[PDB]
Amino acid sequence: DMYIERAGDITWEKDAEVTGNSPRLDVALDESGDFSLV
Amino acid sequence: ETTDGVYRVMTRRLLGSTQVGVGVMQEGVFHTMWHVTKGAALRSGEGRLDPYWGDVKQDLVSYCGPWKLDAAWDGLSEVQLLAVPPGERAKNIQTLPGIFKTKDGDIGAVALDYPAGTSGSPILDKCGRVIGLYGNGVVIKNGSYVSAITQGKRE
Ligand SMILES: N=C(N)N[C@H]1CCCCNC(=O)[C@H](CCCCN)NC(=O)[C@H](CCCCN)NC(=O)Cc2ccc(cc2)CNC(=O)CCCNC1=O
Repeated sequence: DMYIERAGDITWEKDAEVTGNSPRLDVALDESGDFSLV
Repeated sequence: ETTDGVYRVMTRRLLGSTQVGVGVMQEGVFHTMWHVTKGAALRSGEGRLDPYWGDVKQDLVSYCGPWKLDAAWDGLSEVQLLAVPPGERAKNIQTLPGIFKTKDGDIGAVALDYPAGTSGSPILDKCGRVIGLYGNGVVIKNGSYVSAITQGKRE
């Protein structure tokens, strides 16, 4: 049995650290809900 | 508890208490990814949340009602992943989405790597609206993870 517990509000953080790049990928989505690269 | 916000999804079928994912409560509906719960019933303290809508292909599921989140990446702005990693506090990470280009159209994607139990963490726009959930994506040449910004359809 799974249960849920609250972890915070849904809010923009002005003082957030910024990371991660922005790749453009060509992908396929199969019937099982999985993305694959092409 | 049905207060709006971000929630951990926990199980005890394994060792100790394990976080299997994350979800968003909004307007009395709990939203998460299909692969987190596989459509299973959930417990909130003394109450019970049962599934209302789900789709494996989208990898989303809603509890107590229909999908309520309808905001979308404006295209241009940077976004924030409100990551809730297992055993760690909720943390905002700001990033500029990349793009998954499919035969069916383009989807924003975030190149951020978190443990599997972070699946379901909301991505938000600057005005605070949830524009999708994290945790369904690909692993690319270098070996790091890129998650789609996975959003449902309201009404
Ligand atoms: N860094 C990662 N790769 N994952 C992160 C978590 C990813 C975010 C959570 N979301 C998922 O786990 C979904 C659940 C299925 C959604 C249902 N449709 N899975 C995915 O999106 C993709 C889809 C495959 C597409 C190819 N056809 N599956 C994987 O990446 C498997 C995997 C391959 C390699 C590894 C770990 C996992 C290597 N370990 C690590 O690097 C660090 C170990 C811990 N950190 C992780 O595990």
